[PDB]
Amino acid sequence: SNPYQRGPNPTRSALTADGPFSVKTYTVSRLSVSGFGGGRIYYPTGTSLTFGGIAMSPGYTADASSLAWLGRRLASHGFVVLVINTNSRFDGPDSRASQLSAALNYLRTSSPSAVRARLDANRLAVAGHSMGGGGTLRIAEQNPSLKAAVPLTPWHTDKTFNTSVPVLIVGAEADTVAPVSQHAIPFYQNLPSTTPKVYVELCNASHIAPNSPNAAISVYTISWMKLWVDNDTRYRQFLCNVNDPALCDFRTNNRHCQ
Repeated sequence: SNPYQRGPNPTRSALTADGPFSVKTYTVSRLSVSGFGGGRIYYPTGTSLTFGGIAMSPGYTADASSLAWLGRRLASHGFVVLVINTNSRFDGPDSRASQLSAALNYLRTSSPSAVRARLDANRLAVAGHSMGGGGTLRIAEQNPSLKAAVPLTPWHTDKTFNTSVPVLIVGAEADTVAPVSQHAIPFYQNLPSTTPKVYVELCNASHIAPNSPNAAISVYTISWMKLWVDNDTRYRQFLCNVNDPALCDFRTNNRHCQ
């Protein structure tokens, strides 16, 4: 009865490793696209189902390769994921928002046949690291049809995003690049009270925590994407009355548990 539901009934343990789908990859050359610097698509194979799309942005100086682990992790749980490179490694967060937008358009329209075969273009979300997380907040505001947004250790000079798109922000307690009280926390607090939102802060973690496999980032990112991209209420268990020793801050307006 949920036509977007994929994969077995989840356990926390299952969400800390690659999921039940085999993953194929497709390198998107910078030359082959406009509006962004290419990147890589991670998509399920050996399946006759379709999945929602996620576009993901790395941060300042970084490229898509840094977040490959999370591209594979999300795709393996049943998503078409395009991790972008930026036109310039120095692009700021509002530029990254424009480039995520171009990437979603390409994903739905000009990606390979095999990729569009596995894509439900009606169900799209965004995530990103650092300035890529600032661009995640900005594109959410610009594209209300997006199902979810997951800024990871986000950085932006703008602290207020007027988005209706459900947002889960991951902060890192020992982040010195985008300190939580000046970035992650105000982003969360300044989002509309009517918008479903969650803030989680990683204990014993720094700005670079999203650049390598991280059990907590995997659990909360997969769970938020599942709940909102797939309407998969089985993932509420990870998001509702949580007691996670990996988390040092948990905040919600409780619009996601019912």
